[PDB]
This record gives sequence, structure tokens and C-alpha cells, in this order.
Amino acid sequence: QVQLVETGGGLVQPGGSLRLSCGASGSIFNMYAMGWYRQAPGKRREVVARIATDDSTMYPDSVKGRFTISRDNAKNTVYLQMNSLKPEDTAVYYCYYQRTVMSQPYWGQGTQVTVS
Amino acid sequence: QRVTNFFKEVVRELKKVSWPNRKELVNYTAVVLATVAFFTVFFAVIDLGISQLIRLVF
Amino acid sequence: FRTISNFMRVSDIRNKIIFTLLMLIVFRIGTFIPVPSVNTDVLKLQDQLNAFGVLNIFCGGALQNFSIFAMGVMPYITASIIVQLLQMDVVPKFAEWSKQGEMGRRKLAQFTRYFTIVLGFIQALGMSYGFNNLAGGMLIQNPGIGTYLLIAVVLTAGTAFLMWLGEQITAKGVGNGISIIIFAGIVSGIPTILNQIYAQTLNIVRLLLVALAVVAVIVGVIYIQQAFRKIPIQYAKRLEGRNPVGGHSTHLPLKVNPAGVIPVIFAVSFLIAPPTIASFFGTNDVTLWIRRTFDYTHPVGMTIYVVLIIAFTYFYAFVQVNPEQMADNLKKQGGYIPGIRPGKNTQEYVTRILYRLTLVGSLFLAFIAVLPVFFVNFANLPPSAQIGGTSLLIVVGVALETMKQLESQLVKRHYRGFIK
Amino acid sequence: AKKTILFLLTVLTTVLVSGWVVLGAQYEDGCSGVVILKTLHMFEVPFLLVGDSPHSYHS
Amino acid sequence: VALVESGGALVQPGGSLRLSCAASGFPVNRYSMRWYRQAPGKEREWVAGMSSAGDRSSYEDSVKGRFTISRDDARNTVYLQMNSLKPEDTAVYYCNVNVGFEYWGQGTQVTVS
Amino acid sequence: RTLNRYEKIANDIDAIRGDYENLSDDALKHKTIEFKERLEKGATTDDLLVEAFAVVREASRRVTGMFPFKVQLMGGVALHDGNIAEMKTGEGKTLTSTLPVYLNALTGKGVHVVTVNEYLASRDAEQMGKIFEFLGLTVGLNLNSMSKDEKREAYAADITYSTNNELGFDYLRDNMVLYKEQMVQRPLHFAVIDEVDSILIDEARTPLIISGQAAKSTKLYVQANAFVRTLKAEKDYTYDIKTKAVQLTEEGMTKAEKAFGIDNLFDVKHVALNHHINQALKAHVAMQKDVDYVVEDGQVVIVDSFTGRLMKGRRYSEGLHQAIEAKEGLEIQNESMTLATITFQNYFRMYEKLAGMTGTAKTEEEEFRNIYNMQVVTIPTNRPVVRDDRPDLIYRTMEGKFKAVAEDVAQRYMTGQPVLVGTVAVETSELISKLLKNKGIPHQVLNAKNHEREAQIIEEAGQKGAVTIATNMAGRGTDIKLGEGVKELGGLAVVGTERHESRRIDNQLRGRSGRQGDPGITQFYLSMEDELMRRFGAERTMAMLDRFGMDDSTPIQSKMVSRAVESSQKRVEGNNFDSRKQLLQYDDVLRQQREVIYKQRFEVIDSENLREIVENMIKSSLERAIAAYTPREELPEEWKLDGLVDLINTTYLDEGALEKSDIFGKEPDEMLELIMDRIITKYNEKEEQFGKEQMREFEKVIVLRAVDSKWMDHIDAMDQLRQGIHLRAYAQTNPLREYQMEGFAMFEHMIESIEDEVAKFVMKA
Amino acid sequence: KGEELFTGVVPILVELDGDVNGHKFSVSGEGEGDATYGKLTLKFICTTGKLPVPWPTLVTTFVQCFSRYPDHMKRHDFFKSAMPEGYVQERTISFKDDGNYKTRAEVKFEGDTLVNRIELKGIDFKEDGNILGHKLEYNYNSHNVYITADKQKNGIKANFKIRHNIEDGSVQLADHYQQNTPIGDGPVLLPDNHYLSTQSALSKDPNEKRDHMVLLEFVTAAGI
Ligand SMILES: Nc1ncnc2c1ncn2[C@@H]1O[C@H](COP(=O)(O)OP(=O)(O)O)[C@@H](O)[C@H]1O
Ligand code: BEF
Ligand SMILES: [Mg+2]
Repeated sequence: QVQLVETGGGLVQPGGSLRLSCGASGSIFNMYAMGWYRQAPGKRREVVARIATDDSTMYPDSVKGRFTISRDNAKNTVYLQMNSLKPEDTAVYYCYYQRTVMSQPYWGQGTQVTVS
Repeated sequence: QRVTNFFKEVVRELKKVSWPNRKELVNYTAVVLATVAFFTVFFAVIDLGISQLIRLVF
Repeated sequence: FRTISNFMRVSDIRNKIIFTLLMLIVFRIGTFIPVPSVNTDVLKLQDQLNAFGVLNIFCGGALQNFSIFAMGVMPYITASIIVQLLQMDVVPKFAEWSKQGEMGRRKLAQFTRYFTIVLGFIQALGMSYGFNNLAGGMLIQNPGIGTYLLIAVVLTAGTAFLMWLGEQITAKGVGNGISIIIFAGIVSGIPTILNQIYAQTLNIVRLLLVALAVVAVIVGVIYIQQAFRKIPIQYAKRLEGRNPVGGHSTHLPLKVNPAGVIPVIFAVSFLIAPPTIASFFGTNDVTLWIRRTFDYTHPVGMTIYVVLIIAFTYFYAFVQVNPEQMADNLKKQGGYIPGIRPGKNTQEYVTRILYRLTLVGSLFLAFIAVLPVFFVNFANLPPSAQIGGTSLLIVVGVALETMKQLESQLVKRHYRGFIK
Repeated sequence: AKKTILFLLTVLTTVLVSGWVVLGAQYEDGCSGVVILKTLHMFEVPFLLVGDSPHSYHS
Repeated sequence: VALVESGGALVQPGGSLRLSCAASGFPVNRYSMRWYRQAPGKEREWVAGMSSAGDRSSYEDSVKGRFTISRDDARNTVYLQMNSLKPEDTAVYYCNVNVGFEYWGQGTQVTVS
Repeated sequence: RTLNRYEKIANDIDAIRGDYENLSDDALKHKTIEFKERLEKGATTDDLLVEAFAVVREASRRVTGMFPFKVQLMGGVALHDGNIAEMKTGEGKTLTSTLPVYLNALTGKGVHVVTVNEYLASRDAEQMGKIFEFLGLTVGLNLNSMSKDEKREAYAADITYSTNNELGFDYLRDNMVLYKEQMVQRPLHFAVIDEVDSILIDEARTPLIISGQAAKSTKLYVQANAFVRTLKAEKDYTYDIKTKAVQLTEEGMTKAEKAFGIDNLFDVKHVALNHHINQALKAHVAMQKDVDYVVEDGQVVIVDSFTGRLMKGRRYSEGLHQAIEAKEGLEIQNESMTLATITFQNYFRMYEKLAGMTGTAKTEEEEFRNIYNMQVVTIPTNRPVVRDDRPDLIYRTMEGKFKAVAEDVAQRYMTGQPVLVGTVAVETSELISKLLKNKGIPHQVLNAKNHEREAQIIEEAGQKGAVTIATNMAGRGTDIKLGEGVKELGGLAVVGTERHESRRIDNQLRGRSGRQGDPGITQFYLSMEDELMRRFGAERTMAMLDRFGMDDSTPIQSKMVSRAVESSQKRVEGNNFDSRKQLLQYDDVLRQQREVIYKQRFEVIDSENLREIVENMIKSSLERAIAAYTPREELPEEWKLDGLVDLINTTYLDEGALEKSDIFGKEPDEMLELIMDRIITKYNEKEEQFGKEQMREFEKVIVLRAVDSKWMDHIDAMDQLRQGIHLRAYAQTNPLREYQMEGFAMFEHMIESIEDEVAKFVMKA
Repeated sequence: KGEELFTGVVPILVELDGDVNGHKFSVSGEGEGDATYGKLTLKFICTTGKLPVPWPTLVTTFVQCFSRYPDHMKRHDFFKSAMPEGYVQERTISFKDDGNYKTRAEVKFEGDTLVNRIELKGIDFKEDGNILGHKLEYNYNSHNVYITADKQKNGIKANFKIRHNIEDGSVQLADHYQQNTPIGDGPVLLPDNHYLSTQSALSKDPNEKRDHMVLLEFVTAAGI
């Protein structure tokens, strides 16, 4: 119901940084979860970052420390600031939201972050 | 050649088993397919119902 | 059909049918309820297909579920099979408890319930930790040991609630309790599998061939499951005068598959134990070889799987039937097979019967267990299906046994009389 | 030696109750060949093991 | 099968009275029925009777030329006659048939006095 | 809580017995007439309860001298409610029976007061019948020895005292009569069961069975007895002491096949020889003479396991009685054949109202709730139990225990205190009597064999210096009264000598000592080779009886043997629990069948026209005969209809009345209607010629003979099915459901045979 | 005891040879006898050809020990005293209006089985009567055999009359005088007058080819 325009996918040299911006449409953002996952080829998407409604952020230990998240309500942007890039971080990227704990998580379109 | 004697004994044993006849075989398959089809539809309908009630209450 | 209208005309049968359906609605309602700190969006993002709900995922080609009923009654199943294996000359206290009667049986049932709670706790800990590793550490928020023990005690509470629900639906409901709950788990998984097969789609006639093969295998399962070898038994402790009929004679029926489905429990434990112990050692050459040959969707692993199903069917048929205990019980109560001396000779008579019947039942069980691999490979089905495994045997058995229980309740009303 | 094989099968059945810990450790295709889910949904409760003088008033 | 006789009365020695025997449980079309008599004190002797319906009928020589056993299948019964009877033939008369077993009637008392 | 209700009603009765006291007789006998007309106008028994109970209190004080205590009124209200009044042993339960028995006999439908044996029935009948005949009712006493006319006079009275066996057998024989006016019992209205736990819990493990004699065989009994008498107790048979099962060994089977010239004893042509060898083994090994039976006047008489007295008419089933008579060298009698069967659960659950009182109900309370829907109510005592229940003295051997028992009896005889020694069997009672004969102690013995002097022995058993050795006969309801000075010696020491099969039974023996606030000692002397310990003791504790030493002058002062004694008794109680549960559900199957058959046989008996019943039987037999040919599958003329014509002419329509042309190409219902109206006009001619009431007598004899013969065969076939049904549990089915389904199929085939026989015998006669 | 030993079912061999008017006959047969119910189920086969005298004139010649006794007449039997030792019976059978049978039979337990060895000689016959004219209906009636004892011969003399349904509608009253002799000489039992109330049934087998007589028969006694 809320579309996601996820911009910021650019070719960065491996060992750099990047910023991804998930622009949403509807502005309530008392949402149960927001976040980002990859789903590269070589599938089974890894949930890269995830914000609770209490801003209690989680990451896997694959990208722990190197990736930061940000969410500013009433200005519909969710930011994933990627630091210390790598050739295995080369993947397409998808922002996601989830309204409540019983909702279904509704995805976005692809954002190819190619790190070479 | 003991194993061919044993398999002749297995085939001889299978003729003393009281297999179900065709009438009760058809009645049993009717009961099984009716139970599986009814519970498939029953569980699909109550999954749809619980899903709509969950969408209402959150 | 007429008989399902005859059931709803009797008030007691209709009462317990409706109570059973209400308990199954309760089970499904609870299967929609999430666990405390399990962060359901990464769970629903983990699957390889699109299931229905948020707690249902399609992981490993199986419809997995992470509600408060995530274990189901599986700890009760494994606790009962462990306690039954412990009764047979391993723990002596259990042996004499079984030898006592209907009150030592209550001691064994009490031990099985406490062991169920213990095994449910251990399985909930392993399950929550393994699912959190599957999600990448993202599944459990606050991954401290207090949260793991909260999750483990609420999954064990869910499984103990399912066992109470089974006690209810066998006391005031249609049939056996735990068997109805297991049947409900399988056939509640059916509609989302049909939705995946629809969302995939020569193909219409391919699925028609698949449905006709499924009805053919259901007929074969009913054929093997309802077949008894009836050994005649003669009792020599009543006069049996005045033209004995011979129609309702006493006999001892052995099933063709006396083991059931339990040989597949032992065979898949033997097939999953080398990959877990190799997964603790990290990736190597021999770890990848152990992972490659113990995977039963490829012919070396399928051969090991079939061989272990046949061997454990022979073992568990002789555990379940136990021809020596049968020969001693027949000698003690005074019966005998006509022609055979009631001591050791009846033991080896029914041992030979059991060898031949167990060959046929073990081949049937192995074929039924490796059928879904062939349907997935040679019907281009999604790997989500598992179409015709041992869940087919469980579904057929519970359906037929509940039908027989209902007809037995029905015939107490039809005592005619010669006057009428 | 039936006690040894029965105890070996008891430890394999609790391998099935505890073997859920190996889900993402060495595959890294997370559930693409793990058989635990199938085992969890494939089984039923085992069936329970099986194991004076009357008088009469003459008329 | 249960032969019941009736038609027995006190008949003077110049009157003739028919004696009926109703058969119940078998056709008279295919069974030879016989009429016996026994006086009080006498042993039970054979008086009259015909078999295989209507082409032949025999009597005893104390009633020969006098008695006639007849029957009717639509009524399914047999009839005697007490024509020209003398006080010598006071008896209880019996209807006898043989279908499998031998069935006797209850006996009709006629005394000619 | 109901006990405060019982206390409130008892205080109500106390106030108005203040009112009822100064009334003459003929003014207190008039209260029965007054209550009868008030009960016919509009009142219920529950509204009359306090005035009727106060009238019985005053009448009892006028007749017997006893004026019932308020706990007796509480027990009487608990009996009127249909509950179980658990008053202690000695408390006065006979007067508390007379309160609701009078209240519930005013409606005129009859009250049965059931007791355990005939001594107690005759005793209670005499005393409480003096009370009831003061009040104006009529008390019959139904005994085993009465004729049918005396039994009919006993049941026609207002209150009938009997034992449970005679009530069960009278019910079973009332459903075997030919005329309605041969039935002795009235409709079953109210049963007050004295000693409920004996009758409804202990003795309900057994069914009542009426048999009738079949043909006699004798040669195989003497042959098998002459074989078994040479058989070497350990090589050729095993006697299992736990369940008293005697089986041949393979050496014994080889010797059996050599002695009889056969080649295989376990063929199907030698099942009679195998049955005779097994019953001669059980008669020799498992049935000891003065324990299980007696030999009286050249006959084997069974000593009852519960009551401990001789069952004179009763015989062992399945050829065991004939094997015992061949063993003893007596005349072997005919075989038998089960005519009727009922259990005590299914008998007493027919009774429209059921009460009971006992001393020992509380441990069986849930059983009384599950089966009979009766609630055990515990009543206070009004005087505390001053009886001294000492713990058991466990010994190593039986000779040491019996030496101790004789020494105890000797040193209580020297003071003058009366002793009652309580055994179980007749032979241990004679053993301990000869143990006191030398030592010179004058005693009385109350065995099954000494039953004639019983009412005399009990009147002397509580005097000064009175030793009484008594079996199970004494320890259930016997009221021993104490003589002069005996209450100062602490009268009636009960010396038990074995644990019984429950705590209730040995609590009843202790209750022989107690007796309403009087002093008394109850010591049990057990042993470690007692039959309870040898049969049901666990094999762990049965190893260290060498560890305790071999002296036997002092008891084993351990606490592991006491746990073993208690656990063995709990093992017997659990075995009896499960055995009576099994007998309950399988006779629930036969209970449904028997209730259908007995109700329809009775309405065959009191039906003054049987034309409709017999015609429906002929029509049902004819519909099945039509549908036996003429099946639904092969419709066009593959129907073999000349075979059906031959069947109709051999079964219904006198040999010529049907040809193929009458039923050619017809629908099954129109050929049914054609044959049926031919049958109706043949029936009308039969009813015309045969007579009108004579025809009813004829077909009543036909119908009752068919019902009786097929029902006896069905009882036999149902017994055989119940033999094999646990073997059906080997195929992972529930065997009770298999019993119910095969019993339904067997019953319906039996009723089809009844209809076929009645149709053939009516139409072809 | 003796036949109280044979309460179970007994094999019955019957062998008969005989001559009437120089004309030969030979009939055999086999069946079963029962005493506690007291019946005879016998399949008899004419193994020579055709019957000179018909089967109803044969049936009283065709084994009187298979009676049914109630409890009181157990003392009053002769036919359980000469058995298993053996039995001999001869009869003078007078046909009224025709000649005479002298029948000559020994009825004994040969080995186990009850063999009735009969030689029948029928003299004083004219062929143009009813019996050699085969005027008999295929039936046999119900009767009462009167039994008394003699002590000069210490055996049993039996008197009875029998009634054959003639196909013309008449009856042949024929009287049997029967002499009954032991073979062994053990405990003889000579009771008073009593009577065997007997009834019979003659029928055939639809799946049998030759001229054969099937006999089913009930015996009871009464009087004492
Ligand atoms: N109200 C009473 N007053 C005096 N004596 C009584 C009273 N009730 C009972 N008894 C006496 O107490 C004894 C109790 O005996 P009984 O009633 O036979 O015991 P149980 O209750 O075991 O049957 C009897 O001898 C009776 O005479
Ligand atoms: F329970 Be009592 F001592 F009659
Ligand atoms: Mg009492």
C-alpha cells in the first residue's frame, strides 16, 4: 500500500561507502518493522538491517558496525549508510516495511549496489 | 539357493493374508478422500476467517 | 452420503463431532499466535516461497511454522517412543512398571508426560537457536539467555496445551486425541501447498496424472494398512458344545505393516545425525562429503535411506509384536495355534510369519517414504509438496480409525428385536 | 546384546529431538537440504505394546 | 399339519351322517388320507380311505358297499359318511395322514344307540 | 454440603419424637394407615420423612428397647436419598436400614433389603420384622430353600429380606417362565443393600449364571484323572503360584501323547482330550480340598470365596466340577449349559432406586460414583472408637506364626478375655484348632462345615473365657455381644491370622472386635510365607528372608517387610479393580442385548393376541428370503426364481401354492405382497380351524421355545468371542470396539434365526 | 455302562441278504446313530439291483439300542446290557392276506461299529398280492413297540403291529413277533412292559443315481 522508491545504488570501489534511501509514500510510521535485505543471486536473502518502532536496531554480525540505519518520521525516508564496502557486498537491495506484528512484509523494487 | 525358497514362502504367505475386498476398498477410499477434502476446505475457510479477524483486531 | 447424515441425526455423535471441530479451530487459532520475542518479519522474509500467514514459511521444502505451536506434539511422539524403547530390557524399573498392570501403566504415562516437558524444553531451545542462526542472528531480538528460556518455556507451554487439547478431544470428542491433532497439522498444511502448485501454473494433464497417482497410492495404502494375517487360535478351557459356528472364530491378527511409521523415525535420525555432527566441525572436504552422501534426494543417500527403513522395520516389527512375549501369553492363558505346541514352537511359528509379513510391509514403507522424491523429480512439482510421504500413511490411518470409531458408536442404537 | 542397540536407538531419537542446532552452520544455503523440518512433520504416536474358575447355579 | 375332525353326532341306526376332517398344512391333492376308528376297549382299526386323490379308494369289508370317503381340494378337507350304520359301529373316528411323519386327528365320538 | 442437611433433618426428627412419645399402640400402628392415605392423596415420601422417622424411632423403642441415636437418623436420611451411608462397624446399621425401608414401603411397591448371607438375612428379618410388624407392614424373607409359592409370598410382602444371590437368581428365573403368573418377583423398586462394598464391589467381579443339565460324559474324566495322577509336580507341569495356572511342560505333553495313543495333542480333533487334561490338572494342582471345596455326602460342595460358606446348588463351570469329582472318587454328574446370565452391576442398576450402607466404603468412593452414581456419605459415631488396632506381627514361617497365635490365645484365655481368631480357609482353621487342642484350651470352630451351630456359637463367643476360631463366616456382619465382666477385661480380642484381599475385609474383622464404644484389641499375625506374600509379593523383598535369620520366636522388626506387605495387598486390590472394570464393560455389551431380548420375550408372554407379532416375524423372514434371491445386481431374469418358489413352498406356503408364473418378472415388493397376502389368508384359515385362544397357546409355545434356544446359543457364542478378544488387540485395534461390532452382528443373526424358526414352525404346522 | 460309553455318535453298518420265492436280494448301507438324542440318520443303498419286496416292508428288518432315555427309565433297559457283548434278533412277521417273513439277524458291535447282519427268508408267498405287486407308498408310519421279558430264555419278546399305507388307499396290518437274545452273558437287565414310541421318515437324494432308500428315524421309550 506504501510504495518504496529505493535510490542511491551506485558503483563504489571495494573499500568505500554508499548511502541508500528508501522513500516511502504514506506517512504514519508507527510501523512494527522497517529494514533492508539483499537477495543477491545465490539466494536466501539476508536481512541486512531492521528498525523496531522503539528504534531498537539489529544487524547480523556479517555487516555489524559497517552499516548504519536511520529513520526520520513525517519525512518519508529510511536511510542505510553503508561503510567499509567489499566485493561480497555486491548485491541488489530491497527496502521493506511491516505494519504490525501480524502483517505481511511488503517489499520494494531492486537497487543494484555493485561493488567493484 | 535358499533365497528363492524364501521368496516362494513370502508369496505363499501373502495368499493367507485377509486383504480387503473391492466393496470395502471403494468405501474406504471414499471415506478417506471425503475426510481429506472436507478438512482441506474446512482448514482453508478457517484460515481465511482467522486471517480476516486478525486483520481487524491486529 | 447417507452415513454422514445418519451421524448428525444421532445427538451424541453430532455432539462430539462438533466438539472435535471446535477443538481443531482452537488449535488453528493458536497456530496463528506468535512467540514473544521472535520478530516476525525476518521470519517471513526467510522463506523460499510464499506461504499463507506470517508464521508459516516454506523452508527446506517444508511448510515450517513458528507460532506457540511450533513444535506440535512432536516432543510427545519422541518421548513415547523413547519410553517404549526403555521398557524393553534397558531400564528395569520401567519393565516392572509395565509388568504391574493398569496402575504401573499410569506411572509410565506420568513419566512420559514429565519427559515430554523436558524434551519439549530441549527441542524448543535447539529450535529457537537454530532458527536464529538461520535468519543470521536477526530472528531473536535481545539474544540473551533469558529470552531463549522465555521462548523455550512458551513453546513447551504450547506443546503441553496441545496435549491437554488431545486429552479433551479424546475424552469428549470424536476419537483419539493426539492422532487428530497430528492429522490436523498435515491436512492444514495441504491448502497452501495447493496454492503453491496453482501459483506455479501439458501441465494440466501432468497434474491430472499426479492426482490420479495420488488416488492410486491412497488405494494401495488402504490395501496394505487394512490387511491382517489371521492365525487361528484354539482355546481348550471351555466345552464349546452345541454346534460351534466357525464364522466369528477366535484368531490372532498380525498386520502386514506392524511397525507403522516409526521405522522412518529411526531412519531419518540415522540420516540427520552425520550432517549435524559434521556441521559442528566446520566446512572441510569430509564435512562436505558427509553432507553430500547423507542427503536422500540423491541416489546414494536414497539407497542408505531405503536400507535403513527396511532394517528398522524388521527391528521395530519384532519389538512391537514380540513373538516370545506372544508365545508366553498364549501359553499362560491356555490358547494354542492348532497343531503347534504352545511353548517355543509357537514362538518360532509366529516368528516365521512375522519375517514374511515384515518383508512386504518394509518394502511398502520404504517405497512410500521415497515416493515424494520421485514425484518432485518426475512431475516438475515444487519441492514444497512432499506429496505421498509418511504423512499420507498418518492421514489414511487417522481417517479410517475415526470412521470406525464413529460407526461403532452408531451401532448401539440399532438393536432391533424380533417384535419391532 | 539387545540393550546396546536399544540404547543406541534411544540416543538417535534424542538426536532427532536436539538436532535443530545445525540449521545455518555449514550449509550457508540455509534450508536447502536440512531434513529436520520433514522429520518434525512426518510421524505419529507409536501404538502401545500389548504386553479364576467360574461357577454356575444348577436349576 | 393338524387334522381336526368334526361332524360327529348321536345318529340313530337309520340315518346317515357325513364326517368332516379339515386338513391344515398340506394339500389333500397329493396325500392319501385315511379314516380309522376305535371303539372304547377296541384296538384302533382301519375303516376307509383313498390315496393319490380320485382314481381309487378302498374300504374295510364291514363297510364295503356302504361307506364312501370323499374329499374336496378347494375346501381342502375330507368327508366320510355314516349311512346305514348299526350300533355295532359306535366309536371315536380318527383322521390319519402321512406327510413325512404320521399325523392323527383328535377323534370324533359317534355312538349309535 | 449434605452432612449439615442430614444433621438438620435429624434434629427435626428429635423434636417431633418428643411429640410422638405418649401415644398408645393402635394409635401408633394407625400412623401407617394415616401415612398411606396421605401418600395416596398428594404427598411424597420426602415430605413425610420426619414424621415417618419419628414413628419408627418410637416403634423401635417400644419393640426392641433400642431408641435410635441421631447418627442413625442421619444414616437413614442418607439412605433415603439414594446415597451410601458409611457408618462404622458396630454402629447400628440395622436400625438405620429400618428407617428408610419403612418410609419407602408405604407406597406399596416393595422394598428389598439385601444382605451378604442367609444368617444375616434371617437375623435382621427376625428383629427388624418385629419392628415392622408392630407398625403394620408385612415382612417376607426370601431364602434359597423356598418353593416358588413361598417366594411369591415373600416378594408380595411390603419388605423382603434376601441375599444378593437369591435376588439375582429369582430375576433370572423370572425371565425363563412360560406364564406371567409364574413370576415371583414384583417390579424392582427399592433396594437397601447392607454391606454394599461386599456386594457391589467385591462380589460384583462374578456373574450369576443359571445352568441346565446337558448330556453326561464320564469316560474322559476318569481317563484324564488317571493320567494326571501320575505326573511329577515339576517335570511334567508348571503350577504358576501367581495366577493359579497349571500347564503341561514339553515332557508332560510328550507323556500325554504317549499315554493316549495320539500323535499331536494340539490338533483340532483332540481339543476334547486337551480340555480334559487341562481340567484334571487344575482340579489336582490348583484346587486344594478343604480350601476351595468340601466333600459332603459324596458331593463336592463349593466353599464361597467371599462369604466363606457352602454354596449348595452351585457347580464349577467348564467341566471343572466333574474333574474334581473324578479326583475325589465321587460320582461324576452331568454337564451343564448356561441358560441365563447377569452380573450384580447390571442387576442392581435395574432397580429404580438404590441405597446402601457399609462400614468400609470411603476407599471405593469413586467406583461408587462411576458405576452406580451413588455418593458415599460418612456418618459420625456418637461414641468414639476405643478399639485398639495394634500393628501386624510379621514372622518368617507359618509354623512360627501359628505357634505365636496359639501362645497369644493361651495367654488371653488365662485372664478370661474372649478371643476370636480369624482365618480364611477351613483347613487352617482345623490346623489352629488342633494347635489349641493340645495346650488344652476349650474352643469353638465356625467353618463352612460347622454352619449349623453358627447362631449358637455367636451367642457364646463373647462370654468370659470363650475362644472362637472362625473363618470368613464371622468377619462380615456378625454381632458378638459381650458377657458379664468381659467389658472390664477389654473384651473380644480379635486375632487375625492373614491379610485379606483388601483393607476393607480385615477392617471388617477388626470391626467384629470394636462394637460401639466397647474396648477391644485387634492384632494381626502375618507371615512371610503367607499366600498373599507368596503370590503377590515383589521378588526383591522375597530374597532377604534368609537375611532375617531362621528362628521365629520374635517377629521381624523391619520396615522393608512392612512396605512389602502393604504393597502386596495394594497389588491384589489393583488386580481386582481392573478385573471388575473389564467384566463391567463387556457385560455392558451383553446387557444391551439381554434387555432387548427379555423385554420382548415378556411382551410375548403377556400378549392376549399374537397374530400381529407372528405376522411381522413371517414378513421379516419373507423379506430376507426374497432379498436372499432377487439381488440388486443381476436384475433381468438371472434371479433363479424357481429356487425361490421352492423355498416358499418348503417354508411358508404348503408345497404347491406357488409357481414361477405368479412371481415371474415382478418387482420384489409386489411379489412380497403377493406371497404375504397368500400367507395372511392361510393364517386366517389356520386361526379359524385351530381355534382362537388355542392358536395363541400354540404360537406362544413356538415363539418362546425359539427365543429361548437361540438365546442360549447366543450366550455361548458371546462367551467364545470374549475368550478371543484380547488376541484381537494384537492387531492395534481396540478390542472392545471389535467385541461390540461382532456382538451386534451376532445378535442380529440370532434374531433373524428366531424369525425364521417361528415363521417355519407356524406356517408349516 | 457299555452303551453309556457310546453316548457319542456311532457308525452303523447294515448288511442284508435274503430270498423271497427264489428271488435274490442284497441291500447294504451306512449311517450314524445317537443315543442322548436318540436318532438314526442312515443312508441305505440297494447294491443288487431292484427290490423284490419294497423298502417299507424292509424298514422294520433294517439297531433298537439307539433310543433316547429320560432319567427314570435308565434302569429299565435291556438293550444296554447285551451291548457291547452283542445281540441277536429273529422275527416272525405275519402279513395278513399274504405269507410270512422269518428274519434272521445278528446286531452286534463288530470292532467298534454297529453291524446288523440280516438274512431274510420270506416263505408262504403268492406273487399276485400287494407286496410283490409293489403296492406300497413311499412312507412309514409312527408306532409303539411293546417290550416284555421272558426268563426261561432270559431274553426279550417284543409284540407289535405295523401299518403300511397301500397305494390303493388301504393298509397292510402286519404283526411282528420278535425274539431278542444276548451273545455275552454278563449283567442282564430284564424290565417290565414298556414301549418304544417311534417315528420315521423316508426320502431320497437328488444328486444320487441308483435306487436308494434314505432313512431318518426317531426312537423314544416310555411306560417305566
Ligand atoms: N440405638 C441403639 N441403642 C442401643 N443399642 C443399639 C442401638 N443401635 C444398635 N444397637 C446395638 O448395637 C449393635 C450394633 O450391631 P449391628 O447394628 O449389627 O452392627 P452393624 O452396624 O455392623 O450391622 C447391635 O447389637 C444393636 O443391638
Ligand atoms: F458393618 Be456391621 F458390623 F453389620
Ligand atoms: Mg450389619
